[PDB]
Amino acid sequence: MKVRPTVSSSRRKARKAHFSAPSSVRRVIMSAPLSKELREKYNVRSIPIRKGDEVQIVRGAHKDKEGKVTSVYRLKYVIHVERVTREKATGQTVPIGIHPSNVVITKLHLDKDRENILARIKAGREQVAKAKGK
Amino acid sequence: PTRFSKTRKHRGHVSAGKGRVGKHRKHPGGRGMAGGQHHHRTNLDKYHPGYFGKVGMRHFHLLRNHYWRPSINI
Amino acid sequence: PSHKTFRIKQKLAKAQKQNRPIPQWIRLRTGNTIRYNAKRRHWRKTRLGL
Amino acid sequence: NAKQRAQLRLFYKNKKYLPLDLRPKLTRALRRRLSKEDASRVLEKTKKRLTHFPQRKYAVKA
Amino acid sequence: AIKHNQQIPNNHFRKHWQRRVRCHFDQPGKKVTRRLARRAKAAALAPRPVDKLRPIVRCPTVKYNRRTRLGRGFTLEELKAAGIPRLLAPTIGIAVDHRRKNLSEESLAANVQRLKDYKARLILFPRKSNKPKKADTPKDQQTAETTTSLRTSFGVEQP
Amino acid sequence: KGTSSFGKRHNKTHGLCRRCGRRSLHNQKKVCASCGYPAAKTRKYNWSEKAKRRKVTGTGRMRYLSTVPRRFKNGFRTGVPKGARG
RNA sequence: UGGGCGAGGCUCCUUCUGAGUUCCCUGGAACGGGACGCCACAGAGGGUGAGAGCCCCGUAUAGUUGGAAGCCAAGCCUGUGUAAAGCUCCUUCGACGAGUCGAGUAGUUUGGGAAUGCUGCUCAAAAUGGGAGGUAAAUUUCUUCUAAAGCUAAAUACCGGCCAGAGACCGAUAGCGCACAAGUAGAGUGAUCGAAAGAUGAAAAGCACUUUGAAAAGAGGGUUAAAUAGCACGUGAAAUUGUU
RNA sequence: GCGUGAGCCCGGGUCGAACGGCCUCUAGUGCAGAUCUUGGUGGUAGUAGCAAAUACUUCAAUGAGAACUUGAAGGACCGAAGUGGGGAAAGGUUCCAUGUGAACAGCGGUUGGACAUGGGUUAGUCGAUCCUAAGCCAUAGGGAAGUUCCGUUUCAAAGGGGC
RNA sequence: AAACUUUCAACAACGGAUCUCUUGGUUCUGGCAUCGAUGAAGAACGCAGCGAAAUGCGAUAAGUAAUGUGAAUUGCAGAAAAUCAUCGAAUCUUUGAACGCACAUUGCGCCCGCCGGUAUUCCGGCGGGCAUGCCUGUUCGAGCGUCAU
Ligand SMILES: [Mg+2]
Ligand SMILES: [Mg+2]
Ligand SMILES: [Mg+2]
Ligand SMILES: [Mg+2]
Ligand SMILES: [Mg+2]
Ligand SMILES: [Mg+2]
Ligand SMILES: [Mg+2]
Ligand SMILES: [Mg+2]
Ligand SMILES: [Mg+2]
Ligand SMILES: [Mg+2]
Ligand SMILES: [Mg+2]
Ligand SMILES: [Mg+2]
Ligand SMILES: [Mg+2]
Ligand SMILES: [Mg+2]
Ligand SMILES: [Mg+2]
Ligand SMILES: [Mg+2]
Ligand SMILES: [Mg+2]
Ligand SMILES: [Mg+2]
Ligand SMILES: [Mg+2]
Ligand SMILES: [Mg+2]
Ligand SMILES: [Mg+2]
Ligand SMILES: [Mg+2]
Ligand SMILES: [Mg+2]
Ligand SMILES: [Mg+2]
Ligand SMILES: [Mg+2]
Ligand SMILES: [Mg+2]
Ligand SMILES: [Mg+2]
Ligand SMILES: [Mg+2]
Ligand SMILES: [Mg+2]
Ligand SMILES: [Mg+2]
Ligand SMILES: [Mg+2]
Ligand SMILES: [Mg+2]
Ligand SMILES: [Mg+2]
Ligand SMILES: [Mg+2]
Ligand SMILES: [Mg+2]
Ligand SMILES: [Mg+2]
Ligand SMILES: [Mg+2]
Ligand SMILES: [Mg+2]
Ligand SMILES: [Mg+2]
Ligand SMILES: [Mg+2]
Ligand SMILES: [Mg+2]
Ligand SMILES: [Mg+2]
Ligand SMILES: [Mg+2]
Ligand SMILES: [Mg+2]
Ligand SMILES: [Mg+2]
Ligand SMILES: [Mg+2]
Ligand SMILES: [Mg+2]
Ligand SMILES: [Mg+2]
Ligand SMILES: [Mg+2]
Ligand SMILES: [Mg+2]
Ligand SMILES: [Mg+2]
Ligand SMILES: [Mg+2]
Ligand SMILES: [Mg+2]
Ligand SMILES: [Mg+2]
Ligand SMILES: [Mg+2]
Ligand SMILES: [Mg+2]
Ligand SMILES: [Mg+2]
Ligand SMILES: [Mg+2]
Ligand SMILES: [Mg+2]
Ligand SMILES: [Mg+2]
Ligand SMILES: [Mg+2]
Ligand SMILES: [Mg+2]
Ligand SMILES: [Mg+2]
Ligand SMILES: [Mg+2]
Ligand SMILES: [Mg+2]
Ligand SMILES: [Mg+2]
Ligand SMILES: [Mg+2]
Ligand SMILES: [Mg+2]
Ligand SMILES: [Mg+2]
Ligand SMILES: [Mg+2]
Ligand SMILES: [Mg+2]
Ligand SMILES: [Mg+2]
Ligand SMILES: [Mg+2]
Ligand SMILES: [Mg+2]
Ligand SMILES: [Mg+2]
Ligand SMILES: [Mg+2]
Ligand SMILES: [Mg+2]
Ligand SMILES: [Mg+2]
Repeated sequence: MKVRPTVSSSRRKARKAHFSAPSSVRRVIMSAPLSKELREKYNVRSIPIRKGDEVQIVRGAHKDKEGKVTSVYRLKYVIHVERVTREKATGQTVPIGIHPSNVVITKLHLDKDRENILARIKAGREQVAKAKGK
Repeated sequence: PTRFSKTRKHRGHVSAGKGRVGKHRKHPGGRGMAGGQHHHRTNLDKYHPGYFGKVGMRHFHLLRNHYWRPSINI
Repeated sequence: PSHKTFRIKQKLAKAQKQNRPIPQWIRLRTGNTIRYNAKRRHWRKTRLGL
Repeated sequence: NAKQRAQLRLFYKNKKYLPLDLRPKLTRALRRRLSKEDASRVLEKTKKRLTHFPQRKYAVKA
Repeated sequence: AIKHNQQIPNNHFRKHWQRRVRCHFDQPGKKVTRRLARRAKAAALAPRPVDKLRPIVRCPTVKYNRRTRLGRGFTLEELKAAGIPRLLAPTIGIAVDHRRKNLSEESLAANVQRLKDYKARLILFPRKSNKPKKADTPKDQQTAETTTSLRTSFGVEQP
Repeated sequence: KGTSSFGKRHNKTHGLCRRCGRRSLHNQKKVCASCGYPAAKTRKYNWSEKAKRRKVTGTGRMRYLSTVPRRFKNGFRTGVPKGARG
């Protein structure tokens, strides 16, 4: 249950914020879990998804399909996975939009920025665990 | 509560208990105490004898605290 | 008339430039709801007030 | 423009009057209200009794 | 139009009363705001009580003649008899009323005794800690159980 | 009167106002029927709440007034973030 | 009696946050059902292909990473009585607001009644004087203040402005006129007047191709869980109409 | 199927995401009327009608389709106070070229002032601009609680020529 | 007997009710005090690779600087972030209380300075200025209003 006066449990406000969030907020909204191996390696549970990540689909009709994230369409709150596609009437191939929360990240695109992120998350989680274990 | 009122029982009955001949018009007889010395004189004389007129003298700027003396019996 | 002021000529220019159908690629955008130009004006239908 | 304005601010440093575009734009009312020192000025009569009888720090035991 | 045995109606709603209706849906919120303001001002007056010392006063009329209550402030005569300087009284939590007079020795003596008890219970911190003066509490009796509500600790004992 | 008289309608009582832009500037009186130009004060009446709200503040761009709340929130500060190029 | 520090605390910005996507069935898709687990100072809310605490954002808690320095502040360090300031007593003195008060009259206003305030005109003061003391007047007392100059937080009004949180409210003829390129389209010379109008599907996957037709389209065929969901799109009543 | 009844329940079809029973609480709670409001739809009814301005015809081309497109020929009208050639007000792109499904042109339409895509307005000499008219608005002043009214040379210290 | 009319039923039409939904209203509560001659509110006209409108912006024009985040935007094209957040530096057309005089005119002037045309005088280009009421001060003045030599 919410307590803080700054937090609001209004369904209307929550939906408005979600569906009119700017691109930077949509980045955080479109987070995906890490695989078990990456989670053990980095002590990080979830991260915002990025183009060039390798993911495995764990929900929907395309379960168990793996591939590289080729586009993160924030405007449509979906991602595009390599070879996870569909055919139009003309036979032309179009990507299928997958929500990032329906996939798991099996391999991460890592550059100092993507990593300062992981170090911050790991340090925060470790500190919180230590403080709770005091 | 509205569900206990007689208007709910009057639904389906034209004139809502106000009659067909007399029709619940706006203000027959006048507003408030109109016609006290006239068409309403019969009521104002049967009840409230002494409604009209002056009796007694005036006290400008009466301060009620001057007359404070509550009484108790033995 | 042939005699025009610059202000009147400029406003006629603006009306002429606004008198057009909507671009076709607009209707292909995600979340689009514009079907047609709803503010279209014709010289025989609606008189512009100068 | 930024370089020119920085140079102009350096030039007009420690000068009594500087151009309006270089003057700070807070608000009309903010620019018109009394300065801090003028608003805090007090009479000598007030200052004497403020010196000799200020609000004290005190406690009252139960 | 009266129709039966009714009390004669005199409801003053012949103006546009709906234009000036004052509801009070903000009563609990206003109470919360008042409590917050009280807490803030008590914190600001950190060791001091949140109010000023008031004198005992007899209500004016022949009604309420029998009851006493709190007044506005102590008179100059009361302060002089208690030995508290006029300019020093309002700076140590004592309310001063320059326009009230002591027409009776009873009220004068009661208020003087009240002031003397307050002065006996007063703890006066020095203006500068490193050089206390002779009129300040000398740092040893400066620790005691204090009161922050003079309206309760110095109320009307028997109105 | 009627149809035949409507054919003589080829003049203009009102032209475009420079202040409000409406075609309400009386060409002979040279006074705007909407905004009251050229009077200094904008014409506004309390018996037309609709007319008041059609041109009250907020119905236009608010080129300058929309930036005031942010400057107030930050305290009408000046200068640059400690550590800024330039 | 002047100056300067000031631990420490409260602020502010910023980093960070627990737990299943385990097995079986239905389904296009589990977020449904069944089984077995976990977290909970978090089972508020929202999204995700159907009712998700553990898929994601957030949610609880005081903390913490780094930073700016806004406030308060225990206590310290240090000037100094020429000057200035308070108190205790006192013979004496003791300035105090003028076309103002007040009076008459007129108008208005008030609960204010032989006149409550205000204003116009006329008269026009005094020095224990003056005002008031809710019945007009003369006389004699008493009580209470001290007008005709001025400043001043708070408790009070207000949802107009900017933010925020809510509801036994309304649910597209309702709720603001406006859930939409709405004070818009449009009307009027003008002041002004002023609408209608939300919903395919999880995803356009928005029907390739063949055939008939001048074309619009039709018939096959295709997509979809579904096309009698085909942009005249959720459901699809009645009035009214066609065929059987 | 139940109930005297308002109604309640079930079977079948359609459909696609929420909903109901019981006891209390609550109300913007029950429609045939109000020349009721908004919206939709009928009979009338393929009906009234589409009849002022003298009028059309032949061949050919185009086209799916031609009385009202075009070419040629014929027959006619307006008959210089024109159905002619140019302007003022007013309109604003209707002007020109190309193309054209639907809608509009109360019949049709291959045509169009329609729709779509592109073009088009060249000034020392023509106008505005300059002048003053009826008149309007300032100023100095004077009214008005004031929005503002009078005032236009008036009870004003109101300017331009040279070395 | 058909047709026609009517009644009943199935299917198909017409129409948009019903159900369910809701980035919207409405009402209450809490916090805050910040427009403008340093040119506001409002109006006009423009600005995108492909836009008419809405939104945003002002010839630095669907925006520039700066800070933070950290890889998009997306209808197509393109390229090597962003239609991102924040926002303290700037730009900010014609107007508008609107200010050289006007304005139903993109009208007509004057002053200073620079650059050209033979140029203090005319023409052209560029930049900066020229409203009113009032206050303080400055300077130049008027008056037998008045004072001494
Ligand atoms: Mg009956
Ligand atoms: Mg009746
Ligand atoms: Mg009768
Ligand atoms: Mg009756
Ligand atoms: Mg009324
Ligand atoms: Mg005429
Ligand atoms: Mg003017
Ligand atoms: Mg506008
Ligand atoms: Mg979490
Ligand atoms: Mg299955
Ligand atoms: Mg859901
Ligand atoms: Mg399950
Ligand atoms: Mg959930
Ligand atoms: Mg006085
Ligand atoms: Mg008087
Ligand atoms: Mg009097
Ligand atoms: Mg009088
Ligand atoms: Mg009178
Ligand atoms: Mg009056
Ligand atoms: Mg009176
Ligand atoms: Mg008396
Ligand atoms: Mg007294
Ligand atoms: Mg005064
Ligand atoms: Mg006073
Ligand atoms: Mg005052
Ligand atoms: Mg509505
Ligand atoms: Mg509707
Ligand atoms: Mg409406
Ligand atoms: Mg119009
Ligand atoms: Mg619909
Ligand atoms: Mg099928
Ligand atoms: Mg169906
Ligand atoms: Mg369907
Ligand atoms: Mg349907
Ligand atoms: Mg039917
Ligand atoms: Mg559904
Ligand atoms: Mg009702
Ligand atoms: Mg009905
Ligand atoms: Mg009835
Ligand atoms: Mg109707
Ligand atoms: Mg009809
Ligand atoms: Mg016929
Ligand atoms: Mg006829
Ligand atoms: Mg005929
Ligand atoms: Mg004919
Ligand atoms: Mg042919
Ligand atoms: Mg013909
Ligand atoms: Mg003839
Ligand atoms: Mg002839
Ligand atoms: Mg002639
Ligand atoms: Mg011609
Ligand atoms: Mg002609
Ligand atoms: Mg004309
Ligand atoms: Mg043509
Ligand atoms: Mg053609
Ligand atoms: Mg036709
Ligand atoms: Mg046709
Ligand atoms: Mg055609
Ligand atoms: Mg053809
Ligand atoms: Mg056209
Ligand atoms: Mg000429
Ligand atoms: Mg000219
Ligand atoms: Mg002239
Ligand atoms: Mg005038
Ligand atoms: Mg004057
Ligand atoms: Mg029957
Ligand atoms: Mg239909
Ligand atoms: Mg509904
Ligand atoms: Mg500007
Ligand atoms: Mg100027
Ligand atoms: Mg100026
Ligand atoms: Mg002219
Ligand atoms: Mg010249
Ligand atoms: Mg030269
Ligand atoms: Mg020049
Ligand atoms: Mg210039
Ligand atoms: Mg000077
Ligand atoms: Mg002189």
